[PDB]
This record gives sequence, structure tokens and C-alpha cells, in this order.
Amino acid sequence: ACRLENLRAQDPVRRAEAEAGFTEVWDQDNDEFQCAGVNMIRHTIRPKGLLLPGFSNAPKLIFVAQGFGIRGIAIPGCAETYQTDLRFKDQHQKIRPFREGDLLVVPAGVSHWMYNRGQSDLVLIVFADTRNVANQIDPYLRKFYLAGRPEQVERGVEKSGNIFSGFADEFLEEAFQIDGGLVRKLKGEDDERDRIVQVDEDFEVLLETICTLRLKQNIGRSERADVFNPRGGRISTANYHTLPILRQVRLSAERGVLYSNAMVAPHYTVNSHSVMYATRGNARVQVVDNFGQSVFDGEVREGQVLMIPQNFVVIKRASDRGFEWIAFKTNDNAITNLLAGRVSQMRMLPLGVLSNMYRISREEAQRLKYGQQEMRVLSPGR
Amino acid sequence: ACRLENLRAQDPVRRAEAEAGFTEVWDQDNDEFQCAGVNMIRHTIRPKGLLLPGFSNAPKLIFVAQGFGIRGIAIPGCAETYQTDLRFKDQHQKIRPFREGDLLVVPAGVSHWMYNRGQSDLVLIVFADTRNVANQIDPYLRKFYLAGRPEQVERGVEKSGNIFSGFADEFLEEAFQIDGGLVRKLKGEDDERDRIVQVDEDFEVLLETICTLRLKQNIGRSERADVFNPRGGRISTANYHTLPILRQVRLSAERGVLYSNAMVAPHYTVNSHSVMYATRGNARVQVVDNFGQSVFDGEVREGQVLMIPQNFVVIKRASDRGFEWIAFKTNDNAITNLLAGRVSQMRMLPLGVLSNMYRISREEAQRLKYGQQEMRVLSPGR
Amino acid sequence: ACRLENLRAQDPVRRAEAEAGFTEVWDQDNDEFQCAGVNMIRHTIRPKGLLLPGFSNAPKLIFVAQGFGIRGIAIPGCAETYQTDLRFKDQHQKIRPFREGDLLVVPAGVSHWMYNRGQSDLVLIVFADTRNVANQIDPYLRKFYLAGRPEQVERGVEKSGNIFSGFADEFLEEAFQIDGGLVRKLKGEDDERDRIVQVDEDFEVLLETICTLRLKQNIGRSERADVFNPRGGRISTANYHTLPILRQVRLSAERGVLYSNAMVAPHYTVNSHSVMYATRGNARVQVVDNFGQSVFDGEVREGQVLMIPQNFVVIKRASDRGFEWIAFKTNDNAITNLLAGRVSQMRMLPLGVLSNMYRISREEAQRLKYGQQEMRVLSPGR
Ligand SMILES: [Mg+2]
Ligand SMILES: [Mg+2]
Ligand SMILES: [Mg+2]
Ligand SMILES: [Mg+2]
Ligand SMILES: [Mg+2]
Ligand SMILES: [Mg+2]
Repeated sequence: ACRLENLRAQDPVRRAEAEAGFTEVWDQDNDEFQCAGVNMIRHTIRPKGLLLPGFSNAPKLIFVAQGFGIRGIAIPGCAETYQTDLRFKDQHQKIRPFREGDLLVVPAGVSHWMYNRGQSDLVLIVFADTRNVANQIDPYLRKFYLAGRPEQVERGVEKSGNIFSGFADEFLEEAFQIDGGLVRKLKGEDDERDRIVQVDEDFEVLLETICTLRLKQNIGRSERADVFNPRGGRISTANYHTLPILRQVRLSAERGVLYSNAMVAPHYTVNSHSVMYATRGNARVQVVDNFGQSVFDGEVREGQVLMIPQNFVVIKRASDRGFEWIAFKTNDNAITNLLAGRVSQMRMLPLGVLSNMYRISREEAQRLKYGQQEMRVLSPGR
Repeated sequence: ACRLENLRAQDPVRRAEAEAGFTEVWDQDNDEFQCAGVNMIRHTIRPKGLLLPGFSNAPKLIFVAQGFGIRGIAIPGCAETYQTDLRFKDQHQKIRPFREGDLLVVPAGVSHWMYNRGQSDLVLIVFADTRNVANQIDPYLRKFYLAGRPEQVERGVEKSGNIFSGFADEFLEEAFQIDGGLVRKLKGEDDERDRIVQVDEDFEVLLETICTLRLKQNIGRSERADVFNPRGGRISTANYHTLPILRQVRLSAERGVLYSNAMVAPHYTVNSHSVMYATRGNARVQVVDNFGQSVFDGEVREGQVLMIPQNFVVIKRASDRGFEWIAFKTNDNAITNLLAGRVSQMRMLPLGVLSNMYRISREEAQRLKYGQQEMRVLSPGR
Repeated sequence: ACRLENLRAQDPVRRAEAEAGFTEVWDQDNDEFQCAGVNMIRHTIRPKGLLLPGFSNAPKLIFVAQGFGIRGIAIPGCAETYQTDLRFKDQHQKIRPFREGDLLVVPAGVSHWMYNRGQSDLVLIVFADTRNVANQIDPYLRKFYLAGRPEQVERGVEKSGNIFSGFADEFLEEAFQIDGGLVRKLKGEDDERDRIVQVDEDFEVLLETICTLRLKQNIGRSERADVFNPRGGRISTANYHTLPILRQVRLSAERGVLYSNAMVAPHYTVNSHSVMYATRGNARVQVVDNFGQSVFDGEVREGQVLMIPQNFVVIKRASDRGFEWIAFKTNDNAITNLLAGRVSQMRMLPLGVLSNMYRISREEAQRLKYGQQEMRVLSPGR
């Protein structure tokens, strides 16, 4: 039993301060979220900040809202050894860079880290699905950290540490072949920095077919938009057709842009939920259910999240300031049907049927289907 | 915890009168149904009747028990524009006709409508699966109508309307580029016809590889039967091998016919449930569980539904009047193992094993496996 | 909500004596098991013993811990008729033999039987997954027997019989074309032998592409090991790459061997649970969760089961007597990431990152990643 009668424009619910930045998490107990099995997290990493490496029981999609940095994402059995510059030496994983507009992927059980190499704050919008095929435990999100001693808030409910602090000193000294002084550091008993630490002194690093697929796609301003309306705005899709790895995690996203008074035509997604996060501006959004009842009718403002349930019809209209968002989909290929427009449910319908449907005349029925010239996004024609 | 100790021959539980016909729905809270995540609906559309277009969160299979008509089933991204006869003009979807014996398909999130073009009553047996991969909400069925103001009984639990009545007048006037008088019709505020309306005056319409697959298969009298016994009756299968689109919705069906005193040999389906709906006559049916206990032993009469749980052994015997049914399967390819017959679990067994199994002799064991000459259906050999 | 805070080294919880041996079952209500949807059963079949044929609603993997015998596993629609030796005659299924080290497969809904043809006791470790795609009922295990009258303990909660005892005498006499005296034997009303009966007098039997795939793989001593450490021990994998049929049931296993004081390096499986059953010796095992808390820290002794949750880090160290186990995986291909070793999460990490991670120096960070020479299993380097 899913309670989708009162959707709400959600704001983060908890905060966790770290040495080099902070972490905000949404209410996983929200009825919409609970029903779809989603979690939202926003990381704000200050310059020279490093988000320690950890892995989760659920696939993640991460949207870079601001800044640029480098990440390290392993991936099981994937040979990735690399030899640094002047090579004494070191062998490491590929150093992957990213910038604003980047939609990064993180498969379940895969550890990763991120570092802000820029001077502005690195803001990351993390979307996790717990009802994903990949997670065999429960609809509850878990992050397993490799270093540090982080206050587990990615889900909350406790002196939580990293995966090593639960192990016996002896055991760890053997496995790694090290002294107890090292087991102390490993366990990070005293680390009071949390999950985003300050990178000390200097950071020089800045250079089975599965092992070859791209782990990101930029759906930002500096890329073509699949749906484009010069006067209205646009939507840039990132599904498995454009990013193969998406078929694996079974997630996808849409980055949308609306100009002043621009409106997204009524529609619903037939095969997935749509966890919308507003990245800029604000808009009036209306969602309706199968009862023909309004389950949401208000404003979504920058920094907020509105979970649009699968099949629920919706309509969006940006404020004078315009509206910009990143919509995560719980399917590798979200299909959106239009109710009004060049290609609509309406257009598909015979005039004879539309007539009897709305007790209108074949002529009025005509103004009904052909009256709308545009497509997905509508240019200020209020 | 599924309560499958007391199956029952179910009758519809609710009724909804419409202008041009009515709608009956079974008890979705029935223990069998609840466990399998199934819903049953029977539409009775009178001549000149139109079942307004709507879409559901779950895949549907529809069996035409009586009559013939035309449907309009869109399907996302599937170009389907068509230009009517003397073309002023109109562009619409393919006009798909159907007759008795037709097993129609309706993928989740796809809207469709049906119209009775015949003079007899058009009777439709709708089977919906909510525990289908395609539905990401909950095991509760939802139908989203595009026009009218229908009393939501496809699940019941309220002034329920169509998807537009939950939207603001302004919003709808823009999206469609219409006057408020039209928004009034669209919202169908006063429509008191329910879901099956009377087609007014005259109805002339009567003419990505996914977009090319068949959306129906006739498993009626005018088609060969995969399993046939001249003296007993037969069973016509409709799985993904015969109808590709079935692999998508992950449903399939079997239309069966039994002559007087004909019996379907004991058997169980290894990979799915079997939601049997009797279309004619009646029969004595016995189901047994893994405890060797009878979980059903009685009569299934025309118009009733018996949900045979996966792996449950069953036996059927038609009355003197014979027995005819349409069995929906919750898998694209239901596999049925036989207990007695030419190809049986018994036949596969070595006489030495059968002996020790039933403390009988190799000779008696012989009369046990080879004693049954026939196959699936058995001709009156009572 | 999965309770994985207190894993435990489980022992069977119930016993069922049969004529020719006995059956032990683990507590399916155990929190770990319940969360992963697993069941454990151990059959001990004495010489000349036959485990009557039955089928389950869930896929099974069976490990032969001791002895050797022959089985009969049908498989739906798979033509398998075979004509015995001096042929009066008999047509039966393929007679499949097996020995110690054999990991047998039993798809859901498929009946099978086993017979001990050796002189030692035939010990079978049966692993069943109820949360497997193949089972459409509930997370509760069910076995449907064809003969005998077994006390249903494979799940317990009753005069439980075989699938025929729930059917009317008349019905069974027709289906099979037999006398009521035979229906009496079939129903096994008086059979008081339970599920493992004594094979009487003499047992001579001892000779769609799906129908051609292997139904077993030996991961015992007389086979190469994918992971091998001369001084430590090894692990023999059985996934879909080595046994195709595994991709169907979506299960796999690992047979491991540890020499005195040998240790399995820290690690976690990213895509499945690991239901470990100790076949010999004992070891100290430590599991840690995402909170960095120890959710298990003790001894696993021969005959016991420890369910290692997905993503949970673990470490194993054999006693002086060594440790040997069979680990069932709830996925057709369990991927294990290493924390310390030649190919580790550690090795993948840049020295610069490891430094800031454990507030250690680039040199100490060096001894951290390259300090461990070995791989999965570690030779006594305590
Ligand atoms: Mg949109
Ligand atoms: Mg959205
Ligand atoms: Mg049948
Ligand atoms: Mg049936
Ligand atoms: Mg291991
Ligand atoms: Mg294990």
C-alpha cells in the first residue's frame, strides 16, 4: 500500500558536517520515496576536499550541480592498473575527471571517491535506488566506508566507523602484513573529520567488456538536447541508448531547462517514477492521480525534490525566474507519453471518439487535438 | 505468507452501471488473488457502446467472450498516424478490429478504448497482474481515464474523475490552447455516463520494432489447437512463441474446451499461476497442495474464476454439459507437467523406482505408467 | 527491515527420521536466512536408500558431502525416454550418477529422486532460495512429493501426505486407468517410511536446447581450482560461466579449502549473499557491517551454517585442524572484491588518497597496499 495522495516538495532532513564540507540527506521515510525506494543526498565539498571511498548496496546516479573534480571508481574484476608520472612509483586506478552537467554512475557494491580540484564549492546530487534489482538486502540504504569514522546519516537508524574498525587487530595485521600502529590508523579510531576531509600538502594526481563502458554522460549546457524549444527550454536525456552502463544499474535521468513562464506539457511516464530535483529557479507543479484528484499543487523551489509517481499525470510551469531540474528515473529508459501536442495521446485519437468522449462536436474536437502546435516543452503561450 | 488452503470459485464482487453497459470486478482481496497479484474484470458493452480510453499501472490480457468490435491501442513512441477516407480530414491511430476468441494485449501505461460494432452484447474478460515487473507502485490496480467521470471500482478503495479534472483551468487552457468552455468538457464535470458511453449519431471509423508486433491472437474455435483430443476437447495456447509481445508483458493464456464427461489429467504448472475463468458449462475441479491436502474440491460454473496456485496439482472433469474456459497465466510461457499419460512424470520413472515408491510390484507399476494412453485432455474414460 | 546485527553459526533445528535415513532442516525463521530467503537441508541416506521424488517451488543446489549415487531429474518438455538393458521392457529417464564433490542442480518445479548406491552414508547439503525469481508464491519453501506419506518438515508450519492423497478415488482411477487397490497404494495411506525408503530386493538400474545442458559440476578435490595457494588452500567456483544451467536458476557456489592456520583475506561479495556450510574442521570468522560494527565474531564448526550478508566484509581463519566449506551464492555469478592483496581495493587506490584516508604517510601508505603479496587465500603468515 503506497501513500501517494499527498506528494510534497521535500527539503533535506538531516545534515552532517565534515572537515572539508557537509552532507545533506532527504527523508527516506517520506511516503513517495518509500514507495519508489529512493534516497536523495547532496554533498557540498569545499576546495581541496576529498570524499573518502565507500560502496553501497544500491546503484547510484550522481549529478554534478556545481564545480569539477576527479573520481576513482574501481569496478570488480576490471583490470585498471596505471603507473604515475615520473615512474620511485605507484600503480593506481584510472583518474576520472568530471565537471558541471555530468551525470556520473556508481554501480552497487562499487567503491568510489571524489575530490574537489576547483576553487568553487563542488555540489553533488546523489540519487540511490534501494528497490533496485542489484540490492538483495532490504529497501534501506547502506554505505560501507573504507577509511575515516563517519556519522552514518545516509540513513541514520551508535559509534559507527569504517569497515575495518569491526575487525580484530591481529586479523588486520596479517591480512595486510602491517604493525599495530597501522591497524590503529586503518581503523581510524580517532579520525574526527567525518566523510569529507581536507587534502593535505599537495595533490599531484591530476592526469569484462563491462570494463570499457563509459561511467558518465554530460547532460548540461555544453551538449545537444534531445528535446529543444528555442523559446521554451529543453530536456537532455541520459538513458541506456546514450550510456550503455545504464542498462546495468537500471536507472536513467533527464536534465531540463525552462525559460520564464515556460511550461512542460501535461504527461506521465509509463515505465518509471521521476525523482525531480530543482537545480535553479522555481515553478508551479501539478500532479494528478488515477482518481482524477490533485495529489500535489504548489511550488517546487531550487534545492527541493518532488517525486512524481509512475503513471501520474503532471504539468509544470516555471516562475518568472525560470526553472531548471535534474530528474532521476527508476528505469534505464523512461518513456513519456504526451497528452497535448504534435505527438499526443490526443493526436492518436479519432475525431469521432474524441467527440463522444467529451460530448463536444467534431469541430471542437478538432480544436482540441490540433490546437497545440508544440511538443514536450511549451514556449510561453499562457 | 500466502493463504492457499481454501481456494474458492469466485464470482464478481462489485458492479458499475454505465450508459452503454456495465462493469463487474472480482474481489482483489481474495487470498488466492492477493497472493498472485491478479485482478479480474468483465465488461459487458451493449451495441453502439464505447469504453472510454484509459491506461493502467499493470499489464492486461483481455479475452473476447462474445461479440466483435474495434479498439485503439496507442503504444509509446510508436508512429501510427493514419489518414481517414475522403482525406476535410483527420489523422488517427490504427483502427484494430477483434472478434470472439480474441486474446487482446494491453501493455502497462498504454491507453486503449473498445467499441461494440455488433448487435449482440460485447463481453470482455480482463485479466490484470499487479505483481508484474511493469508496475513499480504497489500490488493495487489503477486505471487512469482520459475522458468522462467514472466511479473508480476497478479497485474501489470519493468523487473520482478523469486525469484532467485534477488540473487547474488555466493550465489546461494553455497546454491545449483552448477556451474554458472546453476545459469544462475535458474535465467532464457533468458527465454522468461512467466508463461505457453510447456512441452518438454515426460512427464511420470502421476501416521500435516493438511497433510492429501483433497485439492479439485468436485462440478460439476458428483456429488450430496445440493440444487436441477428438473425443475429449482441446486447449489453445497463446504464449510468447505464438505472440512475441507476450514476452514483454510476461503473461500468456490457454483457452480450453471439454466435452461431456471429459477430464483434464492431473497436472501442475511449474512456472506460473493459472487464473481460470469459465466461459461455458461447468465442471468438478480438485486442487491439492504440497501437504497432500485438498485446498479445493467443488464446482466451477460459467462466469466464475478459480485461481490455481503455481505447483498445485489439479484435476478437472466437465459436467454433462461440458466445460469451457480461458486460463490466464502469470508468465509468458506456462509449462505444464503431466502426472498421468503418454508423456508423464510417471512415464519418466523407472519401474524399479515406482515399485519401491508405492510398495507395489513391477507389474502393477507397469499398469500404473502405461495404463494411461492419452495426453493432457482425457476422453470420457471414467 | 532485515535484522543483520547478530549473525550466528546455525545448527539444524529439526530432524525427521525415515526408514532408510534422516533429514535435518535449519531454522528458516533465522533473521539472516529470512532476509536472504534461504533454506538449508541435510539429508543422510543410508546404503540402499531412496529419497522419493518430489518437486519444490524454489530452485535448489545440492552438495554431495559424502558418498555416491544415481538421480533422476526430469525437466519439463525435455524428451528423455531411454530403453533399459535386455530390452520384456521399460522406458525411463536418464539415470544420472554423482559422487562426492558434486554440486547438483534442481530447477524449481522439477521433481527428482536420489539413491545411495554406495556402502557409506550418502550426505547431501541442500540449499534452496525462496526469494528466487522462479517462485511466484511466497518466501516459504514447499516440497510436493509423488509417493509416500512424509512429515512435512522442509518447513513444518497435520496429516500431510503426497500430492495424490488429496484426490478422490474415482478421479485417480480414471486419470491412470487403474483399480481402487492401486489408488490406495498411490495415495500411500499406510506408508510409514517417510521420505527416505529402503530399496527392496534388487536395484538393477545403474547404467529445448535446455534439455542438453549439464545439471551438475564437481567442485571437489579431483578438479582444478580457480583460486589456488599451495600453502594456504583453495576455492573452486561453480557459476554460469562453468555451468550454463546456473544462469537459469540464478544460483552458484564456491567450495573452499583452508590448511592449518590459513586465512581468507578480508572481502565482501558485491552481488549476492553467501550461505556458508562448513563441511570439515572449524575456523574463527568475523563479519562487519556498514556501521563498522562486528555482527559476528566466533567459531564456525563442521556441520554449521553462517549466512554472510551481501556487501558485509568478512575474514576467515582456520583452526589448527584446517577449515573446509561449501558456500552457496544467491546469484549465478558472485563477485568478490578484495580489501588486501595483489588485486585489492587498496591496490587500486592512489598513494596520495590512501595518505589522507588514514592520516598516514606516503611511505606507510606504501607498506599498506604492497605489504600483502598474496591473493584471496593467505598462507599461514599470521
Ligand atoms: Mg518533464
Ligand atoms: Mg519529473
Ligand atoms: Mg488445464
Ligand atoms: Mg488452470
Ligand atoms: Mg571466502
Ligand atoms: Mg562465505
